[PDB]
Amino acid sequence: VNQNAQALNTLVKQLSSNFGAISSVLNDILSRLDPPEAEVQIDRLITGRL
Amino acid sequence: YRVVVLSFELLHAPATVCGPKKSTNLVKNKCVNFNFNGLTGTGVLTESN
Amino acid sequence: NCVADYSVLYNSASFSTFKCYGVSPTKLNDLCFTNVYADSFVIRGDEVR
Repeated sequence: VNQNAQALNTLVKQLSSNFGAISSVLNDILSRLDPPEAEVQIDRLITGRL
Repeated sequence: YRVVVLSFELLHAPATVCGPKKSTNLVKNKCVNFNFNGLTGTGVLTESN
Repeated sequence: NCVADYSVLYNSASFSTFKCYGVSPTKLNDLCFTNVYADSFVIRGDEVR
């Protein structure tokens, strides 16, 4: 049970990582940037999260 | 050449300078797109203790 | 502690350079900062870059 809970908790915590992007919050990037560079930031986040 | 550099601070602090938007009403307990002090999001809202 | 109407500046076309970093020029009317440091001076053109 502890191993499964630790794996799930680590997976959740990984969403707060930047992975090189300006912000770990996808909505913040969408609100701050126009698509031409928001897409680069989202690509970094997508790579990290995948 | 006259130059103005406008540095904007986005921190987890109250927004003392905001845009020319229009605050709307409150819809509680219903799935809604929300914008609280610049924090944009999508979700449902409840009264909290 | 003020309302920031940015369309007056970006749609005036009276400026030669209007580059932004971390924030698109068509979305500052939709953003909101806590501290805006307006930096005003004069500089040569070849040094504007």
